[PDB]
Amino acid sequence: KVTLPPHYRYGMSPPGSVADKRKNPPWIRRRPVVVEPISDEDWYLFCGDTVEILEGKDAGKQGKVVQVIRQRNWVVVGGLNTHYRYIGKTMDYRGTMIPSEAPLLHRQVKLVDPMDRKPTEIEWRFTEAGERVRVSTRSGRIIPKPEFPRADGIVPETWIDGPKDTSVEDALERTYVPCLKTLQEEVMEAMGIKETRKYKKVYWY
Amino acid sequence: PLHKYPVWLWKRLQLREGICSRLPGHYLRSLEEERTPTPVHYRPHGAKFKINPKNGQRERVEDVPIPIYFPPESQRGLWGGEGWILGQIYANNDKLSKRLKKVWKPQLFEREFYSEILDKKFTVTVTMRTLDLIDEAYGLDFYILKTPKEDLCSKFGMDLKRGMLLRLARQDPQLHPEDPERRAAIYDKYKEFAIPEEEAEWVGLTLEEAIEKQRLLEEKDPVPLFKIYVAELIQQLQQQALSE
Amino acid sequence: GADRMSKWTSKRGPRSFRGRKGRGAKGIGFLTSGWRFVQIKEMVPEFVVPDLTGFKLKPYVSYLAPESEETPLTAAQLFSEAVAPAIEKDFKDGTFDPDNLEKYGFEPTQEGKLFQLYPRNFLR
Amino acid sequence: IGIRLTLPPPKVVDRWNEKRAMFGVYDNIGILGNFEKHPKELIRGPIWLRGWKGNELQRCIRKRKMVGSRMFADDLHNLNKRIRYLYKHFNRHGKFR
Amino acid sequence: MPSPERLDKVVDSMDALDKVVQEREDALRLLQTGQERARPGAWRRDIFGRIIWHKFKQWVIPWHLNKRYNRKRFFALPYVDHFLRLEREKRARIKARKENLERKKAKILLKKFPHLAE
Amino acid sequence: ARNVVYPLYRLGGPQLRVFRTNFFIQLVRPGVAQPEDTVQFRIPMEMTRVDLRNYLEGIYNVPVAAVRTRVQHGSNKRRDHRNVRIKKPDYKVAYVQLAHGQTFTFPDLFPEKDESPEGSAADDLYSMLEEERQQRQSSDPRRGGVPSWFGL
Amino acid sequence: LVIPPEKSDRSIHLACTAGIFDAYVPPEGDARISTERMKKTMASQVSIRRIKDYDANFKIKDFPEKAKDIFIEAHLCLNNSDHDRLHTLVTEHCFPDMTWDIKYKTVRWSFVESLEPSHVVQVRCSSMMNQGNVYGQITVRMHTRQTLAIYDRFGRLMYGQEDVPKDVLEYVVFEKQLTNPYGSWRMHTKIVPPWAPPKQPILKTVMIPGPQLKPEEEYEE
RNA sequence: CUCUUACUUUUAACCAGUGAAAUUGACCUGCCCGUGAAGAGGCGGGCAUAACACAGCAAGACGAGAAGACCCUAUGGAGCUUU
RNA sequence: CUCCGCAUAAGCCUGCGUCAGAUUAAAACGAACUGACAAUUAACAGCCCAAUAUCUACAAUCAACCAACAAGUCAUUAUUACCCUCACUGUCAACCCAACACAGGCAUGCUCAUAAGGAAAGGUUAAAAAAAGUAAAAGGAACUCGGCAAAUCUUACCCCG
RNA sequence: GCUAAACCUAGCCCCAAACCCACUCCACCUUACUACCAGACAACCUUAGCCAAACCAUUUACCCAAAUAAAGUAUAGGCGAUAGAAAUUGAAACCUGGCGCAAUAGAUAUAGUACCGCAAGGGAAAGAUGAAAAAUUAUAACCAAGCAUAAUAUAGCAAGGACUAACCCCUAUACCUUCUGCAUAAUGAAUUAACUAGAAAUAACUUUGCAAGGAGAGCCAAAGCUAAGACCCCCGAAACCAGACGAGCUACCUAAGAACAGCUAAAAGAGCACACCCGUCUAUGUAGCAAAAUAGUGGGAAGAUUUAUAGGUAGAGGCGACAAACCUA
Ligand code: MET
Ligand SMILES: [K+]
Ligand SMILES: [K+]
Ligand SMILES: [K+]
Ligand SMILES: [K+]
Ligand SMILES: [K+]
Ligand SMILES: [K+]
Ligand SMILES: [K+]
Ligand SMILES: [K+]
Ligand SMILES: [K+]
Ligand SMILES: [K+]
Ligand SMILES: [K+]
Ligand SMILES: [Mg+2]
Ligand SMILES: [Mg+2]
Ligand SMILES: [Mg+2]
Ligand SMILES: [Mg+2]
Ligand SMILES: [Mg+2]
Ligand SMILES: [Mg+2]
Ligand SMILES: [Mg+2]
Ligand SMILES: [Mg+2]
Ligand SMILES: [Mg+2]
Ligand SMILES: [Mg+2]
Ligand SMILES: [Mg+2]
Ligand SMILES: [Mg+2]
Ligand SMILES: [Mg+2]
Ligand SMILES: [Mg+2]
Ligand SMILES: [Mg+2]
Ligand SMILES: [Mg+2]
Ligand SMILES: [Mg+2]
Ligand SMILES: [Mg+2]
Ligand SMILES: [Mg+2]
Ligand SMILES: [Mg+2]
Ligand SMILES: [Mg+2]
Ligand SMILES: [Mg+2]
Ligand SMILES: [Mg+2]
Ligand SMILES: [Mg+2]
Ligand SMILES: [Mg+2]
Ligand SMILES: [Mg+2]
Ligand SMILES: [Mg+2]
Ligand SMILES: [Mg+2]
Ligand SMILES: [Mg+2]
Ligand SMILES: [Mg+2]
Ligand SMILES: [Mg+2]
Ligand SMILES: [Mg+2]
Ligand SMILES: [Mg+2]
Ligand SMILES: [Mg+2]
Ligand SMILES: [Mg+2]
Ligand SMILES: [Mg+2]
Ligand SMILES: [Mg+2]
Ligand SMILES: [Mg+2]
Ligand SMILES: [Mg+2]
Ligand SMILES: [Mg+2]
Ligand SMILES: [Mg+2]
Ligand SMILES: [Mg+2]
Ligand SMILES: [Mg+2]
Ligand SMILES: [Mg+2]
Ligand SMILES: [Mg+2]
Ligand SMILES: [Mg+2]
Ligand SMILES: [Mg+2]
Ligand SMILES: [Mg+2]
Ligand SMILES: [Mg+2]
Ligand SMILES: [Mg+2]
Ligand SMILES: [Mg+2]
Ligand SMILES: [Mg+2]
Ligand SMILES: [Mg+2]
Ligand SMILES: [Mg+2]
Ligand SMILES: [Mg+2]
Ligand SMILES: [Mg+2]
Ligand SMILES: [Mg+2]
Ligand SMILES: [Mg+2]
Ligand SMILES: [Mg+2]
Ligand SMILES: [Mg+2]
Ligand SMILES: [Mg+2]
Ligand SMILES: [Mg+2]
Ligand SMILES: [Mg+2]
Ligand SMILES: [Mg+2]
Ligand SMILES: [Mg+2]
Ligand SMILES: [Mg+2]
Ligand SMILES: [Mg+2]
Ligand SMILES: [Mg+2]
Ligand SMILES: [Mg+2]
Ligand SMILES: [Mg+2]
Repeated sequence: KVTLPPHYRYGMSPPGSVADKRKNPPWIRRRPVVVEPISDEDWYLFCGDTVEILEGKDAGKQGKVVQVIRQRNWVVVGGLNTHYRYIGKTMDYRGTMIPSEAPLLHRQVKLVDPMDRKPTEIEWRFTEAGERVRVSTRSGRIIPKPEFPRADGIVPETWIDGPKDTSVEDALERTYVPCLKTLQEEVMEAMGIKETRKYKKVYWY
Repeated sequence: PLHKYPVWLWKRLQLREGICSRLPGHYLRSLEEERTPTPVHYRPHGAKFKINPKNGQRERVEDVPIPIYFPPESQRGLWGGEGWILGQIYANNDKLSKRLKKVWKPQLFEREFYSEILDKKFTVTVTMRTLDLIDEAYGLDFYILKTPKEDLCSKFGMDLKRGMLLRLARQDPQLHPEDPERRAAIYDKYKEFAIPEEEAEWVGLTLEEAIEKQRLLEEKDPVPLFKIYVAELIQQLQQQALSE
Repeated sequence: GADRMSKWTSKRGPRSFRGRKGRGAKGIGFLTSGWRFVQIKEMVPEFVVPDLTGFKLKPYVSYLAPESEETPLTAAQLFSEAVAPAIEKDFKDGTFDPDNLEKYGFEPTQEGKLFQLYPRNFLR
Repeated sequence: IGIRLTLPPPKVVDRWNEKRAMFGVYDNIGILGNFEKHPKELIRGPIWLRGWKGNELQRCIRKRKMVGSRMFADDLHNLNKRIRYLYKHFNRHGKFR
Repeated sequence: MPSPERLDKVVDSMDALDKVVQEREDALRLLQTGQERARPGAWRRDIFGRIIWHKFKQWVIPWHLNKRYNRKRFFALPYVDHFLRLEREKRARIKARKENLERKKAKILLKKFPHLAE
Repeated sequence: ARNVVYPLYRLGGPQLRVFRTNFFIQLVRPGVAQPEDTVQFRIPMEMTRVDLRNYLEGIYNVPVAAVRTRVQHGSNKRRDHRNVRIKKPDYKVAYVQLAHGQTFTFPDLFPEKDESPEGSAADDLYSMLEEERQQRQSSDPRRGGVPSWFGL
Repeated sequence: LVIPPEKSDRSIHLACTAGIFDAYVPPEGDARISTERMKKTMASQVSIRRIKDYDANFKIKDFPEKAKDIFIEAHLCLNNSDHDRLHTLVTEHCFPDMTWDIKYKTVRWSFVESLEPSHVVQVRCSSMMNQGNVYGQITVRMHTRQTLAIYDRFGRLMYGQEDVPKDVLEYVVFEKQLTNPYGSWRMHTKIVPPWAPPKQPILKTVMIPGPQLKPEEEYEE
């Protein structure tokens, strides 16, 4: 969609939002943030993962990751590493103070072992079936990928087809019989359109 | 920065890529060869060493060709290697006088020449030098075949060479169709210049003409995938029967 | 003083310039003497709209649909699904010759066809 | 104005990295190696400056002679003008004759 | 707009419909003709010396009789050779800057993260 | 159709037909007073008034009596931060008059009654902001700015 | 600022409620002491059981002593403006009330004595799984002597006296996030009875302006 | 013109709004005589002298403006004419 | 006051329409500034024409008398071919060329003093100097290089062309 | 106290290495970015000149494909300035580096964009919080000129000696440049910040090495030879030449258009007189409304008139009822 500037600074607010536009106007040119390069296969933190904070005020505490920002190697843990800010402030009302999480680098959190709730290092390994999963280094235990709600806000289980939603049986029905005819030719036969005039040859150059 | 190859080598690199790669080897070697033209507007020394009159010492001497300008109209005639001389002169042959621009133009004549191999007469614009070269070669047909490309200095002359070479290569019967004895006599006269027909077709062609000729030879309609897939299907079925 | 950067459209220039420039719409006829326009019926495109009565396909698909791998259609797949069964049936029977390739659906020349694959002479 | 109000970040220099620790090694390759290789063969850089020194005019002349054909058209034009200006400056201008 | 994501789904559905239909026509065109493109075209060198893919247009008279078509120049004269070199050298400078800058970034990156030696 | 090469027509040739048209039109509310039978559309530039007549009748089965079209010039006066003109795209406006005496009025696509859901909302964040504002009272002038949190 | 950007998976994590689930109205004349009773006790017991589910090692009897320590330490943080420690002792609903009006003022608060031991008057919990979180509120009756002396921005005495303690009878409401493993009991708000005696008058005199009337308008009785 | 006068408008001056330009080594920037690179606010001998606005004037600041167009110089140019 | 004005051509290209903006207009809270939304709808105008051969001495001026020279803007026929229909584009404005929201430049039609279009004075005071006008006793070029200017409105002559 | 100040990145420079680059659909040589009609038009052709010779007129280095050496030798040349070989000789060659720049620097570049010109063409300026802005009552402060807090008291290059004391007393003709000589009423400079100007051979000297030998083939040598150190600026013309771009202004011309009321005479390169064209005289204006105008007064106004549109003639030229006019102020 939006073609971001070459050195756009990603933040907590998603790009293209109202807050982001005010913080990052089209004419802004700030110093780039040096981000350690991590490959997609090397990345091992996902939404819903339980990690332990290593540095900060909440060192040693465990929480659930609610958002991951790959452009900054950021993980957001709900209710941890939080500072307090006023929200909904007006001229007459001072506002409401709420805890606000601060982003944490991937090196500032450590994934926890499901068997023993302690931080541990993990490596990407393939199982017998061939699936790629995360394996704890010290214990050799498979850490399943957490089940996080889909980004489109649609639950397949709690889904009811609407008046304009094709049913599964009709959608998956195979009515295509392969043939050496174009779409135009098949429609002419289907609708009974008859054309006897022949197309004259033309010069292409 | 710097180029990987020198600029003057860019033309030769292009001959190793693209359609020029697929040109015949014998034709490409002809372009690469650059022989020194026979001196026409300058007198060669004739010796590699000469004793300098002043110091009485043996000094190496070299022949530096005079630059020659060939007008485009020269390509429709046979000037015998002559051309316009674009140069400077000193007034009254005194180096202390003015340096003036001088152009020397050959005296052009219109003459009619008959080619025994081609059995045709051509009205070709020639100079007095061209007549002497033909006289020394004992005929126009000998002159065209004997004279190298760098000495002909005429696209028409090279085109005449290709026509004669093709007839000799093919033993073309269109030369006097009703006189088989006379046709064989002329071919026997010029049998020393006979070359294979494959090489004769590329004689005298420019780079652009050769590329166009090569493109036409390689120009063919793509084979429909229906025919290709039929061949694979038929072959695979036969192999299946053998295993059974 | 003229704006070189602005797009050159039919709204700029004298009366002759404005009437000659168009907006990309295709012509549907020609002008005869007296500036009379003759509209050719065949040059006007015809919208081939099918009957949608009793149609079970809707603009959207229910999310309870199993995910399927994407396999783009190629010439090899089309040949196998459409032509291979016809050739294999005749091969076993022993009646197969290159002369009858037109029986299996091969078209040696696109000339004489209402819809020519190359050069294309039909709209989308 | 014109002077910074805060100290610059400290300079951390690794005096014992691989480049500084092994600097000067093999500089006596000719003396201690039966003169098979001259020490000037260790110099890495422009092809027209390996084992050779000169003023600006001599460098411009040498570079044009060695890699002039490989230079870009704009770069070559500036080099040709530089030689012309340096020729006039050195051979015609100055305090001493 | 109520539920703006509905428009995106429809556009994707129609774009997929164009893709599926085009694949069937492209596959059929290869089988019957072998041509990779429905519209005829050829490689030409324009008046500026650049190699371009000239798409053929439909006409009612042959090309040699076309007054407007034959006013175009599909050949480059010798004076265009120098500008091709200058444009080629311009691209060389741009690519050289891009490659050299990437090496600068990597060296800066190692200073920030010295553990990336491996 | 747009962005396609129309097949060339020679006298006595076949009818030109389009099977999957890519012309997309949007019904727009007129900005000025119009007759009851007049319907306004925004159509692509490549779309002629002849196509729109066949477009509406062929697809929507709407009887059409007359079509008039015009080209609207989008504004090119805006300047970004670089002082570079921003061009609002030009669009073609088409006016369609219904055939058999039919009248069309643009409907109200955002009724106020439907925009108010009777069902209550249970948003924790929205409720917290509303509850705290009402629960907290304004400063008493007789207190003279003294904090009221302390019970002493 | 009211609502974050729409269609975001991340949501604001609240650490406390905005108000009291069921306000405890103290009986009239309770200060003089210094069927329905069973129903209130039974309702309190049910909420205590749910609290004991999340925290098995929890005792109601030990809470008033624990609540007293939290109350004293929370107010002592105002003397030195130790906002870092205050957040761990009071909820986010209580923090603006305590600190907004004393940002540019000096507060000298002290604890002298406890006239009567603290009694837990009500223990209640919110509706289960409001947004995946369950909160428990405990109201503690405190009748202690305190000393307050507030100074304005220029160090001049503004309210109270530094050496004269006075009796204070207030009902402090505490709150804890049961679902949060790291949650703890923190002060939430205070309940001011309608029958509570008025506070001591301030030192300075205040003028309350009348309506500002436009020339077209006229004053009315 | 002798020989000027009266009135009106604009400008003007004051009040309110907006707000240029050439210029400017630093200036705490007087008069007379003498002196001096030969015509002094700045030097010598005298005289005068609380501070600071506003409106006029054009004797001076060799006033501002344009590296004098006149003159000469340059082995500096150019146009034109010619035995 | 009315120098105009309305319209077309040319040029320009959304540049005083609505709403939300208190950003400015050489002052000023309306808007010519910002964002968003609207708009100019063809009959007028532009965009034209099968071939080959052939034809075309006699102006215009109220075109009739009359008198001209500088000697002039307007025309077909024969044969063959041809059954078809109303598309496309311009349409807004207080506008263009002059660095300007310039006392300048700017084609034609109509109105010939107006039915259309506009405001010389921010308020005050009523000094000099300066600018633009009106009036003047008696004299009437005594001014000055010169009747310049103003007023009045005229006679004779010379030089050069 | 304001105004401001401060920053470290964006990127860039020079090398190495390696031989780059074109097309989703649609449109694009006609008035480019324009679906659809009779072409036959087609490329080649010595650079000059500034400049040096203290003028200038012959002449005056310009990569031509192996580093070095032969050698600045043979040779050429108003035998002047200066130009300058060859035979022969014959080496090394591992991309990913920096005693390179850090927002007036480094590319012009955030960009060939804004803007300027009819066109060719010319060509900018700038940014700066933090881990987090889903922490914005945040990230303290101090620093140029300019001001404000805070106008001024006889007298004088504004200072010095001083003094109880700012002044009063005494002493003192700014600076640079240029000159026989400048306070000079000679030059330059309002002021602040940043930027802005000495590049090298020949010998010689000094300090090491080795020594009738020196030097890592060539060269020098009757104490020499090898190596190092150490000496040679900046801005400015009027011009000249080559190749492009310009007749939308103006000069003249071509094709086809338009305008000229009323009166006199009725014949008119005729008279009076609007529109219109021109610009005689005077005043105003002179950074103006205007890089040539306003007001009045004037010349012409059926003609060698005025004027709209398109086209033509281009700098060694055009064009010119010759004013050395005019050819985009
Ligand atoms: C003498 O006359 C001299 N002032 C020159 C006058 S004309 C410039
Ligand atoms: K010198
Ligand atoms: K009077
Ligand atoms: K004066
Ligand atoms: K406009
Ligand atoms: K000076
Ligand atoms: K001087
Ligand atoms: K003097
Ligand atoms: K002087
Ligand atoms: K002077
Ligand atoms: K003006
Ligand atoms: K022209
Ligand atoms: Mg422009
Ligand atoms: Mg670039
Ligand atoms: Mg229209
Ligand atoms: Mg005044
Ligand atoms: Mg100034
Ligand atoms: Mg100045
Ligand atoms: Mg004083
Ligand atoms: Mg004084
Ligand atoms: Mg004196
Ligand atoms: Mg004195
Ligand atoms: Mg004064
Ligand atoms: Mg002066
Ligand atoms: Mg004077
Ligand atoms: Mg001078
Ligand atoms: Mg003179
Ligand atoms: Mg002189
Ligand atoms: Mg001299
Ligand atoms: Mg000269
Ligand atoms: Mg008008
Ligand atoms: Mg118009
Ligand atoms: Mg707007
Ligand atoms: Mg329109
Ligand atoms: Mg019409
Ligand atoms: Mg109109
Ligand atoms: Mg102007
Ligand atoms: Mg005007
Ligand atoms: Mg009116
Ligand atoms: Mg006034
Ligand atoms: Mg006066
Ligand atoms: Mg007067
Ligand atoms: Mg009078
Ligand atoms: Mg009188
Ligand atoms: Mg008289
Ligand atoms: Mg007199
Ligand atoms: Mg007199
Ligand atoms: Mg007069
Ligand atoms: Mg006389
Ligand atoms: Mg005369
Ligand atoms: Mg293009
Ligand atoms: Mg000279
Ligand atoms: Mg001279
Ligand atoms: Mg000699
Ligand atoms: Mg000499
Ligand atoms: Mg820069
Ligand atoms: Mg760049
Ligand atoms: Mg200061
Ligand atoms: Mg004194
Ligand atoms: Mg003194
Ligand atoms: Mg002197
Ligand atoms: Mg002196
Ligand atoms: Mg002075
Ligand atoms: Mg001076
Ligand atoms: Mg001087
Ligand atoms: Mg200055
Ligand atoms: Mg030096
Ligand atoms: Mg030196
Ligand atoms: Mg200068
Ligand atoms: Mg010359
Ligand atoms: Mg020239
Ligand atoms: Mg013209
Ligand atoms: Mg004419
Ligand atoms: Mg008349
Ligand atoms: Mg007349
Ligand atoms: Mg005019
Ligand atoms: Mg005239
Ligand atoms: Mg007259
Ligand atoms: Mg021309
Ligand atoms: Mg004339
Ligand atoms: Mg004359
Ligand atoms: Mg003269």
